[PDB]
Amino acid sequence: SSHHYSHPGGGGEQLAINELISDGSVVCAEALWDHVTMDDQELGFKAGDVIEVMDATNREWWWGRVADGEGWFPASFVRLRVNQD
Amino acid sequence: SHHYSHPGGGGEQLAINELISDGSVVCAEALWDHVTMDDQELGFKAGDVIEVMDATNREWWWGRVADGEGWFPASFVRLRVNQD
Amino acid sequence: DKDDMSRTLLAMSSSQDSCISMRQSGCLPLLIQLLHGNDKDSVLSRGSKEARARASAALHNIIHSQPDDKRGRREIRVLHLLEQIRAYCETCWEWQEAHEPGMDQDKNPAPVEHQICPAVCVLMKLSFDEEHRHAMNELGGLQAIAELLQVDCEMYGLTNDHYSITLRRYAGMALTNLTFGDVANKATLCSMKGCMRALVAQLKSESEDLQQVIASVLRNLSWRADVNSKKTLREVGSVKALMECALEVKKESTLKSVLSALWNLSAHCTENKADICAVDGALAFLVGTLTYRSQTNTLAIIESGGGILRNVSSLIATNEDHRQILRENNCLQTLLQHLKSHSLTIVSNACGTLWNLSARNPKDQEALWDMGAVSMLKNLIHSKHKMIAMGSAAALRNLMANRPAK
Amino acid sequence: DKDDMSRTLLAMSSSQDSCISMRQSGCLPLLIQLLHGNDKNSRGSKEARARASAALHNIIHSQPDDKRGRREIRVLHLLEQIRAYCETCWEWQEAHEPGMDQDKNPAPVEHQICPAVCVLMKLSFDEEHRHAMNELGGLQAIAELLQVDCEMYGLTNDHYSITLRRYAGMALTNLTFGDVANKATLCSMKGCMRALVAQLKSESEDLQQVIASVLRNLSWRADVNSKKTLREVGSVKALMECALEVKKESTLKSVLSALWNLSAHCTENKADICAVDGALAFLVGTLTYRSQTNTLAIIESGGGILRNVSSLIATNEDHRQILRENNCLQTLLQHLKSHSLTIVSNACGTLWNLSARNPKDQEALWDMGAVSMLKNLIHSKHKMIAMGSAAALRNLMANR
Repeated sequence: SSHHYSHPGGGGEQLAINELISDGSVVCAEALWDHVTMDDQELGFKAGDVIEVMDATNREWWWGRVADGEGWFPASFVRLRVNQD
Repeated sequence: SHHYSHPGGGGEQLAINELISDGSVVCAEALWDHVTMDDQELGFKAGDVIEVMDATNREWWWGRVADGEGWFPASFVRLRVNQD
Repeated sequence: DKDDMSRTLLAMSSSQDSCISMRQSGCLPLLIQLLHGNDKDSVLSRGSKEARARASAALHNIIHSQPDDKRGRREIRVLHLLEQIRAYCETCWEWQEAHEPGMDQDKNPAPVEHQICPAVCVLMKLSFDEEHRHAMNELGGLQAIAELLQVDCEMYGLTNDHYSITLRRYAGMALTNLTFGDVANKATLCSMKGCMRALVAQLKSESEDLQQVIASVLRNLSWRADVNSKKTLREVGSVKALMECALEVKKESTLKSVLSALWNLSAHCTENKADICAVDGALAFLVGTLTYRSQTNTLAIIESGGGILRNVSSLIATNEDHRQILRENNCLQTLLQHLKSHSLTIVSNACGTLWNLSARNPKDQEALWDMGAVSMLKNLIHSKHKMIAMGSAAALRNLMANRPAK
Repeated sequence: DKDDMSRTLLAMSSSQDSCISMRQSGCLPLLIQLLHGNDKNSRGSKEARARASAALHNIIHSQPDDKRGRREIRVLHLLEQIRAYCETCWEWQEAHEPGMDQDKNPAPVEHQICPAVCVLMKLSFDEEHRHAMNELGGLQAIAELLQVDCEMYGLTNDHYSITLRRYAGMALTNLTFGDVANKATLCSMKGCMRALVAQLKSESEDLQQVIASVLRNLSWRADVNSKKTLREVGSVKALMECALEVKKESTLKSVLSALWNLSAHCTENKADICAVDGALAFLVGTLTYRSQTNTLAIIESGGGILRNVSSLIATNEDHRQILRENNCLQTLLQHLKSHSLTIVSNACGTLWNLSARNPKDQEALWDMGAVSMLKNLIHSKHKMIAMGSAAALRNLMANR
């Protein structure tokens, strides 16, 4: 079985991340380590790279984007900045 | 600049170090490639089985493969509790 | 009544270094009780504003007495912001009281909502890391933040003013973070019956951003809620409010948070399950979600909607009218397509919903056979995931009992 | 008494799936209270507890075959074996009691319960299982098994005894980890706490470690009653005393990790550390000891304890002397040259308290050339170092 972004139990708890994007404001997250993935469904990156968080409804995996493309990635890898750019 | 050591206090942990004590070997499966250029750190690939040697800290564990040893973030690893 | 307690605590705070031994002797919870007093039960603990001004001052002394330890810098920064909030609420209750009751209101004071917005802003932003949350929880942050949101809602109900919306959004987010993974906090917020009604009432707002903020609070609260919390969420009609909200939301991110909250609530009891089906057009809408692909996290709403239905399907099964509402919206067809899915959540939901609906109805038993369900369920009876394996084989058992042709 | 409420709870449990509504009603916490209840001696009679656990069996076994429905049965089955075993032990204790006529056939052999407690220990590593143990009253059951065995055979070297002492303790580690409510419950178990603290004097350094981390967890983010209890059972002194005698590096790591937490509680605990003979020398001795695995693990925890207790040492010349004769002040300066965040932070905090109100040492720091070292760290990236540097600089510049 592949990476399960699924979370099938219920729609459990999360911090107020999705609610920071609601303004129309753009939330960022700096990558702590390289994310190596050869899955076009997932978003690979390098350390120090700033990722725009699009969806963080699930705890384990979030949907992000770079100037290149978009896809899933594990939250663990990333440190999000709550303030301005 | 990486910090394997959190200076708050003794903190809290699970009984991982205790799974080692009795002389038995416990190890963990890699969930992602750990890419590092630092000799202090133990890089690996997903699916690799790493023997955890120290898990006092919550963020970073000292582990060893037949190649060498170094720090790695616990996040990259699911540990196998049962016989190994 | 018992001001003398508040009175004595300030007097012990008077000495510059005896504040250290107080926190050590366990005074911070005692001080917060005089300020808020959560522990109390309805029909068998907070002090008067006179005693509250004594207590909040005594708090200020204990927290400021410690060295420039990282905790110190944190607690001073937070308490300062909490003091701003507590002072503003005191202005509100001072206007709320003596201005609303039967007494003569010919006396010069209204509190300006503008000043407190940057104050919550910081608190909300700081609540995004564990370290400040723990500091807030030692200083009764949740309570102070909640009391603010409530008192504001009790003043301008459903106001649609930009400066007021921002405030309610900011406080709500702070409540979301402080409830997240915090058993003790979830129960406390649920004990604030007034504030709980204030939050639910906010779902009628025409600011979908705030609606999203409210759903997120309710979602957190409905996850691993203790017996009381579950009871409270049901009693305030949060289920009814949320399902009624879902039918009238345009922005999908707002919908994402709402269905997610309902999915949690739907599991709690049959009474909550009945509440969803009682809302007109609700079931129809939930069926619509089964084929709704989102912009980001493309499978979000199908998972959310499928799950809510999976939970209520057991109640739907007995109702012939509700089975028809589904039939009208090609429900069984869609669920059959959900078995082909690549998602653990979706596949599981399908043969969960198909489990319930396949039994005790010859009407839909025929249909599934005429759809060729057997072949698709047969492909999942030996599934790696045991719930999917169970649900399918159970639904296959239901159907195999009823066959018209070989 | 409330013997009757267990009669009504079992009666409600007997009928076909009426226990589904009981959990909805919230009978599980009421059942656990009759079975272990120390929410404060809220736990009922043996015949009452027999009813409770039976009703508790009926309610968990009357669910769908869900994933959560199968963990609870897997876990409860094990907990039932533990509970039943504890009942064997309590009956023995009452029968083999002062005044009691000891001439009738009952002893419970430990070897049978160890596999059961093994599984629970292993399962407690999983969060989902922890959540299940939590609402089944696992922590209290595991803890009750621990204390009852220590009470029976105090500090034995029997392998099967040690093993269960070690298993139970490891589960209690996982169950208290991150769980504020569980840390409180275990601390409220005064009998069990004394048992735990008592196991530090065991010759098994594998077990001593399994006691040290438990006390480490309980001392992390502890509530006021918990900090009070940890103090009262003299766990601080007990730990320090066993640290003076531990041989294994891992055991020391664990022990020092616990004391580092406790040394931040109160000046009463700080004094307790200083009261122990040779403890201070030992700590200063740790300031240069490098571990085999995790090189600087002991330097960090040692310097951390010292960093805390340095506030008290400043008032005592004798304790400054013990510090001086084991070459502490000079070591702390070599710590400033370290690349470690933790090590530097400790040294600054330690030197902070030591540089003030004592010319005898503050001249010694000058003659060591600390001024030329502290100015390197006044513009550092973290305040703790930066404020630790400038304040110590202020104390020294006052004495020129």
